[PDB]
Amino acid sequence: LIVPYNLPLPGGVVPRMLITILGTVKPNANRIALDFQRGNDVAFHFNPRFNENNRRVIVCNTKLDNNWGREERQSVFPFESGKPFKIQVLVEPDHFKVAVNDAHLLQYNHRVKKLNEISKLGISGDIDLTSASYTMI
Ligand SMILES: CO[C@@H]1[C@@H](n2cc(-c3cc(F)c(F)c(F)c3)nn2)[C@@H](O)[C@@H](CO)O[C@H]1C(=O)N(c1cc(Cl)cc(Cl)c1)[C@H]1CC[C@@H]1O
Repeated sequence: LIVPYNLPLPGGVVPRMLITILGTVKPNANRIALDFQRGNDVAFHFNPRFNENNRRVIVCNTKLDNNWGREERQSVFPFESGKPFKIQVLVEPDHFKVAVNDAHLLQYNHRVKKLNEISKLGISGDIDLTSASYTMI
């Protein structure tokens, strides 16, 4: 698929919804972003950074009224330049749970409460996107 890519989430998200993003990281990747949006608000921004002060970090945040909130950062970094990945975002009642390549990575508590209005997933950055889909577990 072509990046950037928008995946509609009609009627938003619900607990037990498993969103699977498959792709390959580009060989000289700098950044990747998943943006779960409620209109212009970003309920959940998931942002692997490959070279922030010569380190790799996962930055997560929410954007409300076009303002970024308090970042939640994780140094566990499962992505590798040039390699195929699977990001799974499992919607739970109180958080998003992220697993990469079938290993738990992080949880992000719901700041945006209206899950049934989080109706788009934006996928951007330094990937070849293979597929973006969801199922109910
Ligand atoms: C560059 O801005 C990022 C935010 N971001 C990333 C992308 C993005 C990522 C992709 F992978 C991608 F492919 C793409 F197309 C677009 N779009 N927006 C977004 O990642 C946001 C997450 O908090 O961080 C922003 C940030 O870099 N800072 C920022 C942070 C806070 Cl809280 C407040 C403020 Cl005003 C700026 C830093 C300056 C000093 C701050 O530490």
